[PDB]
Parts: sequence; C-alpha cells; structure tokens
Amino acid sequence: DDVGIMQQKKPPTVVQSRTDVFNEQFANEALHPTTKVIFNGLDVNTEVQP
Amino acid sequence: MLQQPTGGYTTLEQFAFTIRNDGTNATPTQFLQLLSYEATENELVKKTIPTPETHLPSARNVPGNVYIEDAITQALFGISAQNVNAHGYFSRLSALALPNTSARLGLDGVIYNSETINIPFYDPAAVANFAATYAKLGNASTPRYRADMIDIYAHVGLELAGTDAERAAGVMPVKRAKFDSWEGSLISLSRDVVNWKILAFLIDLCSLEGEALRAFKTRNRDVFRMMLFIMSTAVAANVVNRKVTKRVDRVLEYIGVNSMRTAGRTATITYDLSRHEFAAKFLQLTFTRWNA
Amino acid sequence: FVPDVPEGYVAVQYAHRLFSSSLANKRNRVTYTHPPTGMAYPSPTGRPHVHMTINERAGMSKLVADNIIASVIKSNWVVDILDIEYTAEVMTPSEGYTQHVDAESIMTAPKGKLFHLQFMDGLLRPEPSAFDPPASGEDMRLIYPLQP
Amino acid sequence: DDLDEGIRMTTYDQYLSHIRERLHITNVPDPIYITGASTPDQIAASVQATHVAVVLYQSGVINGPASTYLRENEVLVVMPDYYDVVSRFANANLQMNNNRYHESVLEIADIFDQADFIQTSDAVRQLRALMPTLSTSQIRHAIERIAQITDVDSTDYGKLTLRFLGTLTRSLKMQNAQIRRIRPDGTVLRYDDQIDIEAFRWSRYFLDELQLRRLSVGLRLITNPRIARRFNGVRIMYLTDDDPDPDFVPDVPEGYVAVQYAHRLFSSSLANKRNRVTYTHPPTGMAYPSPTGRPHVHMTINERAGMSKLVADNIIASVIKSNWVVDILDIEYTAEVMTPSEGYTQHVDAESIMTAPKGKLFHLQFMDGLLRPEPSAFDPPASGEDMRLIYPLQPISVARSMRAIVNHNEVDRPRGAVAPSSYEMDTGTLSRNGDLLYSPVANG
Amino acid sequence: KIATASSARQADVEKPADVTFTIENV
Amino acid sequence: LSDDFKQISDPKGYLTYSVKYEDQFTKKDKLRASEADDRIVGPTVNLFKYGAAVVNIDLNRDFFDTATGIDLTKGIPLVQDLLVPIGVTAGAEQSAEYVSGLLMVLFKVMTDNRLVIVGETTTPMSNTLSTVVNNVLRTTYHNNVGVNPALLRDFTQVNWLNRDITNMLQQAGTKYGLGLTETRLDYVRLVKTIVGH
Amino acid sequence: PALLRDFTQVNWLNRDITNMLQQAGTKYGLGLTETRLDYVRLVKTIVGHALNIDHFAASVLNINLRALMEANVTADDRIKALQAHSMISTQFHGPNQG
Amino acid sequence: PALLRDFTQVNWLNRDITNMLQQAGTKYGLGLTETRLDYVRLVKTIVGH
Repeated sequence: DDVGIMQQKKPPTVVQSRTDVFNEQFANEALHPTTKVIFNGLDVNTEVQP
Repeated sequence: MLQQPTGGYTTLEQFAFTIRNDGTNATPTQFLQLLSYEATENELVKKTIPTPETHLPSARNVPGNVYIEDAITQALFGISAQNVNAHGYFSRLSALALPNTSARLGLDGVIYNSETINIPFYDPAAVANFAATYAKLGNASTPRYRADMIDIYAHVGLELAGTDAERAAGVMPVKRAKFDSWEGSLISLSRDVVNWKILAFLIDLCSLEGEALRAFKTRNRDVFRMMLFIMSTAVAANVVNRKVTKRVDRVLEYIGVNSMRTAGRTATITYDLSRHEFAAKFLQLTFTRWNA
Repeated sequence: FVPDVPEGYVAVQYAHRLFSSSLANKRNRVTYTHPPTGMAYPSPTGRPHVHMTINERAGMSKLVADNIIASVIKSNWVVDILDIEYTAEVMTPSEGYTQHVDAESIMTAPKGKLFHLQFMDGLLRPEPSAFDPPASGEDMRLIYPLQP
Repeated sequence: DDLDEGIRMTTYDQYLSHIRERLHITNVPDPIYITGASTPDQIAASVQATHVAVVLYQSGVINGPASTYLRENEVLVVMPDYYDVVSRFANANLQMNNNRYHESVLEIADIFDQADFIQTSDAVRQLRALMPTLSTSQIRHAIERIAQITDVDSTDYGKLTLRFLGTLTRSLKMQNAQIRRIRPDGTVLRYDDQIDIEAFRWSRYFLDELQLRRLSVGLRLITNPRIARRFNGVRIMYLTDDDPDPDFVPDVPEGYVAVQYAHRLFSSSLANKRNRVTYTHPPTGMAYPSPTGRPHVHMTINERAGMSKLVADNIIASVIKSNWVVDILDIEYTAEVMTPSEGYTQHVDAESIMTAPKGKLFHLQFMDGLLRPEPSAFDPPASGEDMRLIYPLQPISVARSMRAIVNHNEVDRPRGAVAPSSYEMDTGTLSRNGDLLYSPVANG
Repeated sequence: KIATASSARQADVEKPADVTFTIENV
Repeated sequence: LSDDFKQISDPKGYLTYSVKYEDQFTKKDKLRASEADDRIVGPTVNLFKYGAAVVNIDLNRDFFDTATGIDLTKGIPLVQDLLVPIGVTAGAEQSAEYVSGLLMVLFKVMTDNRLVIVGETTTPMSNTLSTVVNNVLRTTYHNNVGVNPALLRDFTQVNWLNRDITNMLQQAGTKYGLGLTETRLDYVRLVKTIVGH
Repeated sequence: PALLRDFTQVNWLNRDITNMLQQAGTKYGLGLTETRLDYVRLVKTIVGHALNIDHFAASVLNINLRALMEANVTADDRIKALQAHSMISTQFHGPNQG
Repeated sequence: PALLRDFTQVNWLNRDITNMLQQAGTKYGLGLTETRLDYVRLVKTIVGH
C-alpha cells in the first residue's frame, strides 16, 4: 500500500505523433502492455514547489 | 453447512456488528446517536436508481481460495485498498450463482471450490441468491456498466442523516455532520467496520423474503447506516475538528454529496476512482435490494 | 467534406475545470468529468461519445490536450477547435501530401498562428486492377474543416 | 438422471483389448450375449457367474425391464460399434437419445474385484491421449532413445540377423501382450495352469513388482494439475492493462457474436478505389471492407495454417479498431509469471502469434502486478493509456502455492494474496500397510 | 536506487549415506 | 551383495518450492529469534522472506536432472529426441517434447531405487525452542530441515500469512510435525533399525 | 528503573519495584503500543511507541506530530498562493488538488 | 490440386476444391495406404503408397 521510492520498472512508452493524415497499420504490434502517447515533450510540470 | 435462521444469519451472536466508541464496544445504533446535523442552503433529491444490468461476469474457474468478504470490506472501508476491480474474485462469485455449483462460501468469508466438509458454510441457495446480485460488483469498472458515482450518494445521505419525514419526502437539505470524537475516530471506525462479517448482512438481504426480510430491514438499519457513514467520510469534501469547550467535535461537510476526492488525507479513508466505481456499484445493488 | 457528428453524441463545452489529475489504479491520471452526469472517466478508452467544442486553447494543459486527442482516438470524441485559422491547398492525387500538420501543434500553438492544411481531391485516383491482391493498411484523416 | 447415472457401455475393441483376457485367466464363463429377448434374470446369472457387470450386445432391441436392470446394476454392455445406439434399446420413456451419452474412462479396478491383475489406472490412458499417433518406426525410435538415456545397448533388438537375408526389422509395438502357449497350427491357446507355469498367467506389462509400485506414484505425479503447465490457446483482445493477476482472462462482452474462423469469411473486394480484405459477416451477410466499423465478434481460430498475412493483419486490426475478441486455440505455450520489477524480458509481435508453426511451443510471459506500490501523490498525471492484447484462455499459475508475501497496511491482507493449501502442511501418518495419509478430518 | 527482483529455489543436499564405525547400541 | 538400492541421506524430492521476490519490499523491524529455532525454521523463513511475490511448486530439476535428458527451465519437463518425426530433423521447441518429458519423469520415478538413511541430526533441548516450534518438533530432526510453510507460524513478519497458517494449523484436520515420529515399523531390524522421520 | 525488576542484585530495590509494578495503579510498558492514531496516514503511517523518555519531551513530540496531522495543507493551497503571486489569469496544472 | 485446399488465397478455387473433396464419391489421400508382412519373417514387404 506504501508509495514507492526506488525508481520503478515502467512498461516501454511508444510515442505516436498523430498527423492530419496517416496510414495506420498494425503489423508487428506489441502484445505486452505498452503505454502509448500522442505528444512529445510531455514532461511539462517543471515548476517544482519546495 | 450452517442452516439459515428464519430471521437471517444476522440474528446469530456469531455475526454481531459492533464498533469501538473511543475504545469501548458499542452497537452501531448507539454510535449513530452521537451524530448531529446542520442543514445548509443546498438540497439533496433522490431520483430513482437505474436498475442494475442483468449481465453477471463469466464464471471462469480460478486457482486458490477467493477471500470475497475481505475483498468487499476492504474496497468499501479499508485504508487505501488496492486492486478492487480485479476480476477473478467476482468470477468465482458468479460461480456461486449457479444452480448446483461445487463452490461454497465459508462463514469465514472465503470461497472454496472444494466441498470442504471441515469448514462450516452458508446454505448454497442463500449464497445463490446473494451472488446472483453481488457478482455484478465485477461490472463496476466496465464502461457499459459504471454506476452513477454522484447521484447515488443522495440516497446514502437520506438513509443516514435523513429524518423520517425527509425519508418519506425523498428530499432533504444537504447536511453537515458532527459528533464528540477522539483522536482518529473515523479511521478507527473504518477499522471497526472493515472487520464486520458483512456477507451475513448481504446474504440475509438477498435470501430473506416477506415479513422476515422487512424485519431484517428494521433490525439492521443502523448497521447499513454505519457502512453508509464510513463511505460518507470517504467521500466528504472536507472533514475538520472544532474545539467546543474542552470537547473536540469532528465535523464532516457534507453528508450525501460525493466530492470525488481521491487524494489521501489524515482524517479519513480515501477512495481512488476504482474505489468510487466499486462503491457506487455496490450502492446501486444494495439500495436496489433495500428498497423492495 | 466535413464529417457529421453521429447521433449518440453529447455537446460539451471545454473548460479547464473538466479535467484534473486523479489516482485511479496505482497511477495518477488525466481524468475527465462529464458534465451531463458528473462521472469522472480516468482513462481515454471508456469515455461517453462526446462532441467537445473548444473556443479557447489558452491556458490548457498540454497533458490535457494529449488526453483529449487520445479521447478522439479511443472514445471516438469529436473535437471542434474554433480558435484555429488556416490556409488550405487542394492537392491532386498524383501530387500527394507534400507536408503534414501534427495534432501536437494544432492543440498547442499561439492563437494567432496561420496553419496550412492540405486536402487531397481524390476524384481522379486510379482504380486497382480487378485481380490485384489487397494491400493492408487504411488511410486516415484526423483533422477536418468546419466549413467548405 | 445425473451424468454418472445412465446405461454404461463400451466398444468391443476396448473389451477385447482389456477385460476379456482377465476373464480368461480368472476362469469364468464368457459373459452371455444379450439378444434383447433376454431376461434380466439371465443377466443377473451372468454377472453372478463372471464376477463383473459386463454383457455383450448380440442383436437388436433390448426389452424394457432388462434395460432397467442393466441401468440399476450398472452393467457394462459391449457394443460392437456406436452407430445408431438408441435403436438397440426399446425405450418406453423415449428419453434415451444419441448425443445424450457421457463419454468417460472406467478403470478396470472399478469392475474387477481381483486386485492381482491390475497395475495401472486412468492416468496412463490420459497420458497416451497427449501422445501423437505413432508409426511403428517412431515407437522404435522412442525405445532406442529411452535405452540410450539409460545406457543400454539396444543393438539388434527387435531384429533378425539372418546370414543371407541381411538384418531385418520387426515392429516393437506389443501393447497388453501376454505369454501364451500356441498350438502347432500356430494359433494361441487360452492359458492353462495345468500345463503352463504360473508366471505366464499375466505378464504384468513385463515390469518388476517394485517398478509397478513406484509406477503408481509416478502416474499420480504426471496427472497432477500443478505439473500441467503446457497451456493451450490465447485470447487476443484490446483492453487497458488493469487487472494485476496473471491468470486473468477477459470476459466476452454481452453484444458479441461468436464466429468460427474460415478462409471463406475473408476475400478481396473493391471499395473506394482499392482492393480491401473484406470480411463478410455470417449472421447478416454484410461485407465490411474496412477493419474499423465491423460488428463485435468473438472470432475463434482453430487452425491458423494457410491463413494469409493480409487476413491475419486484418483480424488484428479488427481487434484494435472494431474491438474484436479473437481466441486462437492452436497456440501451445509455456507461461512464465514475472514480478513487476523484472518486467518483460521476452517479447512477442502479433505477427508471430499469428504465424508460428502449429507444433512449436510458444513461451509467453505474464505479469503478476500484485506487488506494485502506489504512485507518489505528486507524480505527474499520465495522459497515455497502457494497453494489452494477449491473455491466457485457462488458468496459468496452476503451480502457485503462495503469493504476495507482504503486508497490506501492516495488518490487512492484500487483495489477491494466497496462503498455502492446508495439505502442504499436513504431516499425516502411515496407514497399516504403509501408505501415506492425511490427518483425519473431524471425527472419527 | 532502482527497484529489483530475485529468485531462489530450495537446494539439493542429498548425499550417499555416511559410513560410521561407532555404534549407538550394545 | 547386489546393489539393488542406492542408500542416501537427506533426500531430494520430486517437487520443490521456487520463489520470485521483489527485493524492494522489506520489513523494517528486525526479528531476533533463538539460534536453535533459527536453525530449524530458518531455511524456510529465508525462502519465504518478506517481499516474495510468487511461490510456485516446480518439478525438482536437481532430481529430474539433465543426465535423464530433461530440461525444466521452461517450467515443464522437455526431452530432445523421444517422440520425433522420422526422415527429418525434429525442430526446436517442439511441444511433443513435453509429452516425452512426462514419460521420462514417469520413467525416472519408476526406477527411483533410493533408500533413506538418517543423516546428521539434532536434539534441541526444548527450552531453547519457541513453543510453536517445540510443538511441531518431535525430539529429533535432520539438520537439513528443508522448507515447509508451517514453519512460518509466528516467524513471518507478514501478518495475514501468520493468521491464515495459524488458522489452518489450529484446525484438527491438519497437523504439522517434524522429525522422529513413532511408527508401526519402529524397532523392526534389517541389519540396522528402521525409524520414521 | 522498571527494567531492574528481577535483574538488580540489590534485593530491596527489586522488592520495592516489584511491589509498585504489581499495583494496578502503575503499569510499565515498552515498545509498540496500540493507539487511537494507529493506521492514520500522513505520507507514512503513525504508530505509538512506549519510549523511555521524560513526559515533557513526550508531550512536545506528541503535540508536534498532531499539529502536522491536523494541518491538512494540500496542493490546492500552494496553487492558490502561487496564483496570487502570478500574473492575472495564469493557469496552474499541478497534481490532484487534494 | 487437392493439397491447395485451405492454402490457396484464391477463394473460388478453395471452395470448388473443398466442394469436390466433400463429395462422397471422391477422397484424396497421400501416403502409406497398405502393408504386407511376410508370413514367416514377420517383416513388411510390399507396401502401397
């Protein structure tokens, strides 16, 4: 139940930039869980509060 | 196999529900007496609960002994319960729903695929009636079946803080609860409740019919109200001590209004969204059974 | 072409208030809370068929933008962004799409930016021979005009 | 009537292969044929004289009272063949029916009271069911291999070494074979204690007594559920990865229609100036050129072989785009249950799950995420959605004894934790013959 | 530090029976 | 004499516990225990240390050795060239290898000629053992105690495990024991004296 | 001093301490005691120990922990203060507000 | 041709072929149909493929 402290083993994160038009195809898709994200540079919360 | 008493399993001294009151044992009914309410300008109105989906989760067989009682009580009352929407437990529960299953529900609250003669268990017809409804708790996460997490709490408020005239009327002012209290009164109350053998309560709620059932509803209203109270503390937007004379009064604003707060806090156990989905579905099923 | 909104959809004005971080299941999440019901949907996959209008984009969290675009991809949201201004080009099929526009920029750019969308007119695309075996993928268009 | 209840019967080849020789060496009359004109009292006389509940079917239409007598006394009728079985009985109830049978194994021990000629059980048959049908040459290869592992020189075994004909190779297959005296004509004589030695009465599979004793324990080992970790079939589906338990199998949603895979379902078709891999849909017959927009379908694939790459990639795209639930029954795999900190060392494309040889063992991995600690209160929100495709079709973690040996909140038990079974901890005692026993439960 | 995982199985300790020359009993 | 058997001490099983731990979980309150009780109970409390995510029961690879041709790394027995196609190479990772492995398991058990002799043993002085372990113990025991979950009783820091194991062990229908048990063959001679452990 | 019971060689001390400790009105204890704040969370879990310590410092340590336990400040407070000191209509998208 | 069944991408061909093989009057098979051991040696001799 306790919050983790040691850096955890996260699943690999595939970024799919999504353009106005694109050819989606699912050959060679991963079967293991894998987080998918649309934007790059998503580490936006940079203003740390002491 | 335990025979079910005409008054239900809850009649047995084995299944008594009790809570410490600043450490001394006391019936939930004599705790609810301490509670007092201050009405506010907003008003709760209980629109009808949508009827639960007929669709039970598939009765897949699973390795091991599911601890369903602990599962439910932790999902509702425990501190930071995890994996509340994991599907295996409720799949075994639906296996209990079957007309002539090998599975059995121990008085311990565990489910055993073995006939297990050594361990006493509930009458299978009763758990058939009970699983036939509560296996639906496995639907709590699936988008098609998610319960209203907001409106259902109106009912909770009405069934807890509601005066008999408001409970008849179906509309009550939103209330601010308060009571003379001790250091960790709400956490300790949730500890005292999470240890309750609620399956006696639920199995009695589903199995009994007619006069015995209605008498169960009157005899156990305070119990139901205490589970409702623990949930209300879990969803209360704000909880604070107020120092009146030397006494310290715990104050929960507001009863009957789910704030959807998920971050932990000192005062009370806290629902993650999964616990909200779960608790809301549980309230859907329980309030549906309670009002019939 | 301007795709029509399907009949089961609910119009939803965007506001920063609808989205928030929330613990869901051992992870913090950009939860959306649907105004018709008040229910919070932690994840993009389960959300109600929402037709969201966005008049602003200013002040919007980038994380919330990714969450919304994911809601397009996963919950079939229709998401009308009214702030965007753009020139257009109508490419012939032989010409192809010389350049593309990421959703990342359509969702996070200063309000005065002039976008340049390209739209193929497919009137003259050649037909495949009757006996040629199928290729695999589908072409997709994520971004559509609101006006002719 | 319950599934164990009914009128028992077996094929004549099963009778001949097993029960008949035991009838011979036990010195009993060959059990009478039932003409159907036969009295129940006659069947009683035969079961009495043969010490087994067995009679051979002769000719058509058994009468009512005799049939009910077979039913109450669980007599095992020996049908020459299974075709049109119900026509062989006159059912006044008219409730007997083909396809209403329950097939099951019946240990010879359950019919013979003579324990001396019983060395095995259901176990070995169950094991043989797992075996590929074996050309006699493969049987020789197996025997030569077991010999090789145990360092015996099996050279010239099963062979003739004639000076002019060269070496020649007889079959090594000889299941249930006995030692029996032959007539000079070459035909076998039924065993006679008056002339043949007692050791020939029943070749006990030609194993030493101790080897039979131990063989029993080994069969109990082999058929144990915990050993049985070669898993069959996988459900492909496009969910978010939310259920911690490795043994999770997503339930099929209420609207889905089951569809057997067939080459016929997919085709080429024109659609908006290209040749789509159209899926015609059997309940309504609508063609669906796009992978997206297809009706919800619990498709079942029994045999991947001959499936095109296009069709497969299209089924996968339909899992993702139309939320298809695609069971694939032909996959044999060996699951490994990882802990969250070791992640997924070994990966699997959808393409390989679709296009792997039918006989090969796949090796899937499955997380048990029970021991994953909660996120910090201020970890940045995740806009992305972790997703999953492959699931087991059956419980994995049949081997599991214990799980989640940590405390949830100091005193509370984590959801999904498992305590060891009581049997692991029951040093019992020995039975008077020396077998292991569990402790008595309750009394007495 | 990074979180990690490990494994352990119970070890074999079977040995040929020891030859003792001393005796427990008269 | 013929060597009809293979005399041994502290025998291998056919099945062993195997454990995967998440090393990041660890109870802060160190649990001091009697040195004697630590040497009976101790292989067990190490194997089922706090933070063990999974505890499986696999075939004992140390017993079902590669001398028999049986690999067990995939978690099932597999044998290279028993049930094989004829006229071609078998091909890697065939599922038939599973059936073959069972056979060889079944073979190796059919030919297990092992005969236990008592190994080095101990007679802890009882006052030196905690009562839960003193009940389980029967005068004597091999120093190679092995591993049983029943030993975690009042030793595992994990609370629910101890509550569950205590519950099972307290029930009449189950009864753990360790070491020299009285048996029907007690005092029977065969060069030496038979005893039960 | 309660620890000297049956350990001090000095006889009368052990008799006197045994006498006091045997009386109902006094009761020594050491280590993890169950308390009303047991299971209460505050990043981590509060627990009670029976320390060997002057009741003064024990009272101050208790008071401090309870102050922390009642303070109930959250991220919303920080983003409000942050909002005061930032240009008007600036937006903050931090963690869960609670 | 009978081998093409459920292997050819061509649908009508697989349909026509399956249709012929699923007739009672025709049945493809490939392999060792027959065997004839010697009366004395008990070894196989003339095998039909």
